[PDB]
Parts: sequence; structure tokens; C-alpha cells
Amino acid sequence: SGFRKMAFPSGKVEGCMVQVTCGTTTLNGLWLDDVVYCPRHVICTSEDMLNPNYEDLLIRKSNHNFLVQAGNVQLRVIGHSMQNCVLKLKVDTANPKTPKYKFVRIQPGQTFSVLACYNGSPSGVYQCAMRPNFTIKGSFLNGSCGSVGFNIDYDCVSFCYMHHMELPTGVHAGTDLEGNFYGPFVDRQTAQAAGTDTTITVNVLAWLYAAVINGDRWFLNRFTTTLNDFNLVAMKYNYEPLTQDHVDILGPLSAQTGIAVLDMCASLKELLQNGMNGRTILGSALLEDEFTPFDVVRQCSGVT
Amino acid sequence: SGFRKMAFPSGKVEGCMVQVTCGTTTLNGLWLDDVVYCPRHVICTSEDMLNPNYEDLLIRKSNHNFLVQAGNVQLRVIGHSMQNCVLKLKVDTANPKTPKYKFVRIQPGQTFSVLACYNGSPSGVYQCAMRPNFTIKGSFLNGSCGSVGFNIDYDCVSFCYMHHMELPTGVHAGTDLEGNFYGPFVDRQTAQAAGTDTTITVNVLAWLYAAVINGDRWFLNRFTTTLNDFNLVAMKYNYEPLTQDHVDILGPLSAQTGIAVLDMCASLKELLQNGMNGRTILGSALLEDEFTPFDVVRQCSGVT
Ligand SMILES: O=C(Nc1nncn1C1CC1)[C@@H]1CCOc2ccc(Cl)cc21
Ligand SMILES: O=C(Nc1nncn1C1CC1)[C@@H]1CCOc2ccc(Cl)cc21
Repeated sequence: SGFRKMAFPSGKVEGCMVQVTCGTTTLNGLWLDDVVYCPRHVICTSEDMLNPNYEDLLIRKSNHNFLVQAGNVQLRVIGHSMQNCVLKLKVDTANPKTPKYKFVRIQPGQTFSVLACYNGSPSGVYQCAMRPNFTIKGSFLNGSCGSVGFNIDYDCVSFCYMHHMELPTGVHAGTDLEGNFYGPFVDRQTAQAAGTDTTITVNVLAWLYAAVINGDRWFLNRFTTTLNDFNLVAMKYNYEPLTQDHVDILGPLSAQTGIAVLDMCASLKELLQNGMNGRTILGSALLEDEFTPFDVVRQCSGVT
Repeated sequence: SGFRKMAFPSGKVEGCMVQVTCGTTTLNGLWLDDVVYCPRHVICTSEDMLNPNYEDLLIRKSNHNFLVQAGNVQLRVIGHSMQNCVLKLKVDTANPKTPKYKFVRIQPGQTFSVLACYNGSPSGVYQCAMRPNFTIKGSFLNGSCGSVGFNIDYDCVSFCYMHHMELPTGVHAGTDLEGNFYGPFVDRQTAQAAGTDTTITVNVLAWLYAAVINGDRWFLNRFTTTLNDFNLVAMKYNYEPLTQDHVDILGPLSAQTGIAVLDMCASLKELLQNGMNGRTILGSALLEDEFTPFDVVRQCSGVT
């Protein structure tokens, strides 16, 4: 028993991290097969960032300007191209440590592990969720750009995020591995509105099920609710509206604990209306929304 | 910016994980050089666990009874010995993926990453602290025994914990890599008292400094306190008494933010006496004690 904010083991990703330097800018790249992926802003100086013309800036660069280093060994760049906000540096050597991998665009509300890196070196790993507003609340300092988010299914690493920037509000923004930003963000030093964020209701319900499985049941009550009534409360408390698709995804956890989804919804409604009253659920004094129903099942059945 | 409960990258540890089977029991082992380390209770059946005579149980085992598997390849056991609560299985092959490593006995209140494993396969990684009462609050299911806790300093992995058991209270207990239990625990299925636990005061102060560095300052106030006065409040709220050694370890964070340690102590005293009042600090609605002052400095300066 026990339930923790668990990251995927990062080994397969560590073997893909490289350092990319262009001019005076150094950040991280992801080396898969014979391509290194990195944020295109590696080609900007600090002054270029107000409003960079990336197509023009990239035209002044040649393959020999992109210094790619994997640990201590230097990679030979034989091509470069910009795809949305990422650069693809073709190298003459396929990464011998390339795992089975896929590039995926995750949905808001889904979770992933981030391997935070500096100068191509892994610093740490943490699990987070993509907020409904397409930002992530990470831990990223200058030089962390190019760090990636991923999930693993057996031996296949699905890369879903590459880190690009910190908005003036301290929240984080990045792209899929085809360089498409999640959300409305652009890779320029300008104030940018992140939309209204909401709490990921299906994740909070999943975590309440994780709580019951792991011994915490104080919040269970004698009530039930309906999707309509629960969504009125979800509206008031800035929670994502619950749908039958969300209810279906909670099916396995509802079957495992014997607590109907709408009965768990009534517990959540009471917690929203009354708070925790100085109590905790799985070491938390707030309603946790960074575990999907899949994460709860995977953690509770010990999937390797 | 941003502050997360970050684990060390687990790659170097993943390469050391093996599956050890003895009879009908399977758990994890740590393969370093030509030795595999695992909990001695791999030699018990479920019935042996009430009160096992480990010396007698081990006498009925030969090297050929310990099945050690690294991924798909089988290791040849050429020796076995019990050291406290761990077995050391000498194998004929040194692990080619053995990193630079040390075995260390951590102090209560220190933190470490756990790589949770099942059948020799890594499932996830999370950071936790050794409680003042020598238990850990992990996420461990049947078969997770043998999973290890560690810290990394550049390229050296200091292994500090090997998981042995879950107490009837749902908390976790384990040993150092020489098989000495942390705390009063014994590897037998019997009810065992974990001592009175306390909150790790120096860690909460470190995390309050991490909060200030990362933009959260609502809790800062116009007051100060003394070690004596703060310790009266620490006593009442079951916090570890603060010493000048703790104050010295917070020196770097006090110098970085310009907030004297006793002034941060007055903020903590007000938070203890009045609560958060429905507010949060770094995404938490309670006072976090799983970040040491070293973790805060390391996270805030991007150490790889
Ligand atoms: O955000 C950036 N780096 C970053 N990403 N996570 C953390 N950090 C550092 C600032 C704390 C760079 C520097 C600031 O100016 C910009 C502007 C646009 C872009 Cl794409 C990147 C950047
Ligand atoms: O605790 C144990 N395994 C374990 N450790 N973390 C999680 N879990 C499973 C139970 C949930 C085993 C089985 C229970 O009985 C015992 C008794 C003594 C010893 Cl050393 C190990 C064990």
C-alpha cells in the first residue's frame, strides 16, 4: 500500500539527452536515432527573443554552428531543419541508446514525467499534469529548455513534451515533439495570457479512489448525486465538468472499491462545499488532480 | 522557477536491478560488481514469516536455489551469505552497468529517491524522507521488497535503503545495504511499534525558503523569535526541536533570500499557530517536510 506522486523510471530518456550549443546559447536536445531535437530558440541571443524572425536567424546558421555533445563525445551535424518551434539536427551517428519510442500529443489533463536537464545532464525527474489551460507547473531554470516529458508503456517511451519557456507568471510552456506549442503560446519574450485554468475533476475522483484503496476513507459519506447536480458544484468551484466518458474511465476503480462513481462524486461535492476541516487525504490537505485514473490503476497493480 | 518533489534520475539504479527467486518467493535484488543484494526474507514461505529462524532456513538453501535474473539473462550464483537482514549472492559475472557507488546509512530527516520495482523491473521513482521515527511512507506492493533508496552526487550513487516490509499500519520499513534495519523493526510478520514521529523542522524551514525563492511570500511577517521561543511552539506542534546545527545548515538559504533564520522561524511559528487560512505554499495546503536544505539549494541552482 501507499500512494506517491511517482514518475516513470528515467533511464531510457537519460540515454537520449544531449547538449546543443549555437553561438552563445546552450540548452538540451533529445537524440533519437540519427536526429537531435531541440527548441529553435537555441539560435537566438537574449536580445533576439523580443520578436525573433526564426526563419532569418536560422538562415545565418550552418550545420557546423550547432555544437552537439553527448556526455563527452561530439556529434557531427550533417543537416538542420526547423519544424514549427523545434530544430531537427541530423547527425551522422544513430544514438546507440535509442529506446523504442513514439511522439505523441497529449490531451490536457493527462500526466507525464519530466526529466529536468542542464547542459545535456539529467538533474531530476518529476511527474506532473498538463493543465486544462495547456501549461505545466514545473521546476525549470535557465538552460532547462529542451528537457522532455514522456510516458512509458513497457519498453516504449512516448515523448509528449519538450520544454520551451517560463511565462512571466512563473508557469511553463512547451511543445509536442513536432514543435507545436500546447496552448496559445509563442516562443518569444512577450507577456502571454494562459487561459482560465480548471481542476481536473476525473483525476481528483481517481485520487479519491486511490485514497480509499490505500486506507483513507474519512471523506466517504451517505450521499449520492447526479452528473447534473455535481456539475453545478463543479461549475462553482472551477472544476472541469464531468462527462459519461470520465465516468467510464473511472469504471475499473469503481469496480475495484465497490463505490459507484456518482457516490464518489457526492464525497467530492461535500469536500468542495465544506473543505477538509483540517484533515488530510494521502498526505495532502488539498484535492489532488495530478493522477489520472490510469495512473491510479498502474500504481495500485505494480505495473513495470 | 518552480519547485517540485523531484527524484534523482534513476538510470544508474535501473541497470542494477535484478529478480531473485528462492523457492516460491520472488523479489528484487541489487546487482553491484559481482554481488547481488536482496532481503533475506526471500528464503521464507508465507508461513515461515510469523517467526522465521533465518539461520536455519538459509542452511537448507544452496547457491543453485537462488534464481537470479537480470532482464532475460540468468546469473550464476557461486556464493551466498547473510549479513544482518540481507543476503549477498556472489555471482560469476560483474554487472557491466555497475555505476560508481557507496553504501551509506542515512540520518532520520534526510531524503532519498526510491526506485519501486517488481520482478526486477522498475515501475516508478519517487522522492521521500526517512521519518524521524525511521519509517518511510512509500508506495510498495507485494514483490516490491528489494527496491532501493539512493542519492546521487555527480556520477556516484549512494545507496541508503533497501525495502523490506510494510508494518500493519501501512508504513514502510527497511534496512541500509549492510542489512541493518532503520529503527526498531525486525523482518517478521508481527505487530511492531513505530515510535512517535515528528515533523522535520529544518526541512519545513528549507521549503519555506524554497517558497520565497519561487515567488510565494504571503507567509512572511513582521516578527522574529528566538530558538527557545520557537522550540516551545515546536514542542506543542510535534516538530523536531531546532538547533544551531540546523540554523547553520540553513545559512546558504538565509544568505540567498536575505531572510534571517529566526525571522523564518517566526513565519513558521505563525503558520503553526494559525494555519494556512485556506491558502497554499508551493501547491501545498500543509507544511512540507520532505525537502532538506541541500535539496532546496540543489533544485534552485540546477545541479546535474
Ligand atoms: O523562458 C526561458 N527559459 C526558461 N524556461 N523555463 C525556465 N526558464 C528560465 C527563465 C527562467 C527563456 C529565457 C527567458 O525568455 C525566454 C523567452 C522565450 C522563450 Cl521561447 C524562452 C525564454
Ligand atoms: O511486508 C511485506 N511486503 C511488503 N513490503 N511493502 C509492501 N508489502 C506488501 C504487504 C503489502 C511482506 C509480506 C507481508 O508480511 C511480511 C512480514 C515481514 C516481512 Cl520482512 C515482509 C513481509
